[PDB]
Amino acid sequence: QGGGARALDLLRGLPRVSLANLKPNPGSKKPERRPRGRRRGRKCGRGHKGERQRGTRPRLGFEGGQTPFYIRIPKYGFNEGHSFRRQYKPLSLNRLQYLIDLGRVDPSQPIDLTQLVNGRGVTIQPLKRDYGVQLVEEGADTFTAKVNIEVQLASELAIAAIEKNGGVVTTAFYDPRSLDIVCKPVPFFLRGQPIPKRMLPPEELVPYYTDAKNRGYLADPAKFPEARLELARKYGYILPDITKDELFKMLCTRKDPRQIFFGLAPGWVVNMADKKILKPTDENLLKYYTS
Amino acid sequence: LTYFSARKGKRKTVKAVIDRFLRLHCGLWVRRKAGYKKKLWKKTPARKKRLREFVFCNKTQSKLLDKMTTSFWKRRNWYVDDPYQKYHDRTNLKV
Amino acid sequence: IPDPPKHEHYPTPSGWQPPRDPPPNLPYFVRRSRMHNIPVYKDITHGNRQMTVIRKVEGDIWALQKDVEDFLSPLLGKTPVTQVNEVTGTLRIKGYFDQELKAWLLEKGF
Amino acid sequence: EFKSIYSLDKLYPESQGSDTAWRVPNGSDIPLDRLTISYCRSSGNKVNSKAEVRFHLATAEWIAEPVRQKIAITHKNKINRLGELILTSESSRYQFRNLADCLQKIRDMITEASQTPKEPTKEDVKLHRIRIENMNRERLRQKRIHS
Amino acid sequence: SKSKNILVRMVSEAGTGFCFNTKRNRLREKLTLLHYDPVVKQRVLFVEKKKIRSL
RNA sequence: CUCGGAGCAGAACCCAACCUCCGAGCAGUACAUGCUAAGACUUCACCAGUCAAAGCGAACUACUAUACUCAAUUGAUCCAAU
RNA sequence: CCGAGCCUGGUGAUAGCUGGUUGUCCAAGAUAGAAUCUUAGUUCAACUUUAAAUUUGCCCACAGAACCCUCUAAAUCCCCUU
Ligand SMILES: [K+]
Ligand SMILES: [K+]
Ligand SMILES: [K+]
Ligand SMILES: [K+]
Ligand SMILES: [Mg+2]
Ligand SMILES: [Mg+2]
Ligand SMILES: [Mg+2]
Ligand SMILES: [Mg+2]
Ligand SMILES: [Mg+2]
Ligand SMILES: [Mg+2]
Ligand SMILES: [Mg+2]
Ligand SMILES: [Mg+2]
Ligand SMILES: [Mg+2]
Ligand SMILES: [Mg+2]
Repeated sequence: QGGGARALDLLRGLPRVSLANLKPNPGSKKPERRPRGRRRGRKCGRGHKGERQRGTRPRLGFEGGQTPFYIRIPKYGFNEGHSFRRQYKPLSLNRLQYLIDLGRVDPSQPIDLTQLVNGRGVTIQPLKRDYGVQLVEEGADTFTAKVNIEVQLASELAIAAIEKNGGVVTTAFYDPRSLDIVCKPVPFFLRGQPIPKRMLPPEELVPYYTDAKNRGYLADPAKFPEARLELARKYGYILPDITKDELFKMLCTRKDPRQIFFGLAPGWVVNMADKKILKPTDENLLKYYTS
Repeated sequence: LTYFSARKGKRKTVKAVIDRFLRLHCGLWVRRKAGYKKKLWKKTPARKKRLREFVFCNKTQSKLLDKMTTSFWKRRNWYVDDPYQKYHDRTNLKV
Repeated sequence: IPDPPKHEHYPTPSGWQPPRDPPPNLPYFVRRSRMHNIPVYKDITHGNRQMTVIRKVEGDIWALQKDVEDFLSPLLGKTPVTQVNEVTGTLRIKGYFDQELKAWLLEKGF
Repeated sequence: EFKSIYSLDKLYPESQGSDTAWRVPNGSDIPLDRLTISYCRSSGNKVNSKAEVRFHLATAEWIAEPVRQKIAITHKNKINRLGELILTSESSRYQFRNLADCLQKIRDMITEASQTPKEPTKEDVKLHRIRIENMNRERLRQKRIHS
Repeated sequence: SKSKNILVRMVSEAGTGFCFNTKRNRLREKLTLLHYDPVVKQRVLFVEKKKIRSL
């Protein structure tokens, strides 16, 4: 109110702003220190003789000859194989509900890794051995939303909070290559490469995704009901029947395990300049992008 | 230490620190005890008990180990089922 | 950034509440961030100095200092130590009062 | 739509139909509607939250008659003046887990009372001096001279 | 520094694979002790299998 | 040339000399000298070293037993053997 | 100037060693020790400097801190008040 105009009506009487009368904000440019004069000249802060003044100090970690500290400690595999471990950026239910209340993520359509990135909900670093997001249980009590979310990992309590409100949660695997394409599709459509089919999870991760308790995308659909009922009895909530809901057709929607996006089969070449999609007809190519 | 490499022009990491120490995101460094596998037949159970314990390092040590490593080893990681996940953050710490 | 959709009941499950309409007729004004949250942040330097910052302050910023010193003194038992920057329109306070100030600024409808 | 060899229909051909994983089975040990649940902060700063569960024991008809009598003796210290059985739990932050613990205590009460366990379990150390105290309180007891 | 005693390795007879090292006099028969085996959580017989070093 | 006790250094701690004296580089008994864990001392740094309630599990109704006697009675990292 | 020639180059060789290190003004500021092919050096600690946070710091009253033993020492440690 007053302060805004006070700084502009006071500028009307002052001289014109020009390249001469400019200055930096005080406190933003420290004075430079030069080895000149009585105070900073002579020895110039280096001391008297030794290796100190001559600039020949030993390397960092050298303790004068006795076995250094970083060498007399034994070796242990704290970081053995750190570059081959899988990482998952956590997504809390508080964060998800916060993104939904602001319109940055719409619950009317299926929520996947792409929609989260497009809404700045998460930041995936595939080059840093990231394999996706893990749905954590923080904020489960206040969470109130009916969504169809796909997350690479999910805890038993986070699932119950989403299945209590009438939603569906599924766990799917994206390899490092597909994970970079799902997060940033546009930079991939500028490479003129056909959409590749994502690979299956390694041997060690097949049990996780072939199990219904984890809502796996390669699990038997006939075992989900019994598993959905267990959490209801355990955590004391009445399992709702989504078949009656109007959004049921959207909740069931799931992508083929060999699929990357929704409605875009592997093998096609998106042409953004002309807004067209190219499909191969070769009998051999079709069999490669379908198996 | 190599402050400026001859090919990339950037600081290098001392790999003798990575094979012995673990850094928690908070800034703490964890190590083993020197001699937890040497001459256990002449040592007491009490001494052997505190020899196989993972202990912390001090300010002077941790400041050195941070200079001997690059920023890649100070980032926040989200490993799956990490045994040290709860130790990467301090609680009820003042001053 | 999309504008937040209208909701029937406020505050939302996440606790977000839209600004009051019309704006309060006060000497100052604190506008929301581009993400539609209150601009109250926690800052720390030297590992031991805890501060709180109020950004995006328009109008007379010295009246806001008086209102804050009158609202935080009971909680502390003494006048808080603050810093005013007329240039940047920012209020800096010694101590963590993040959640306490966010709610106090919502009652006014900022 | 798109189909691949690894599709669910192909992998599990005996589970066709979209409405195959969302069918609530119709074939119920604890009914929630017959339970009174409360949530309240504990010692609040204490991080954990408290979830109280209470329900009238006698009126409740979803428990076997003999079990109710067997439960009103063992867990008689958890019953109030009105007759309700109270079960608290504050071992977690999330109201979900705290309620799950209370519900599982009920399933454990209905099993102990139905198992009819009469095995000679180990005696507690705190109860060993009361056994001596009671034993020595019986030898001080006397009989009337002329009964 | 005459090596009067030696360090031996006592192996459990329960098949758990648990073993411990003890000190015994050189001029003496192989030991058969009754040590605690943490695997089975009770005392079990042990027997000298092989010598480690000469004390 | 490392380690321990005494004097110098009389009374908390600390204190040197190619100063004055005596010693150590083991042995013996156990075979729960098993596991775990609050709180503390510390040879003036670090490394190393030291004492420990409660608890699990044992033992036990006698053994000043529940961290053996003993002053020092000793050797980091890499590596090798397994 | 042959205990092994000269020239160029690698080469701005290396030097814990000596020497040198360029305007004004103000301010704070003298340091137990350990390890080290280490004592002409270095690293840790200690002292010293700057910024920040917080609450105690210095001086010190009684009471209290060992027998064995030759100087039955000057003193110290601990410590509210002030
Ligand atoms: K000077
Ligand atoms: K000078
Ligand atoms: K000279
Ligand atoms: K030197
Ligand atoms: Mg000089
Ligand atoms: Mg010198
Ligand atoms: Mg900051
Ligand atoms: Mg010390
Ligand atoms: Mg004990
Ligand atoms: Mg030179
Ligand atoms: Mg001065
Ligand atoms: Mg040497
Ligand atoms: Mg020196
Ligand atoms: Mg005092």
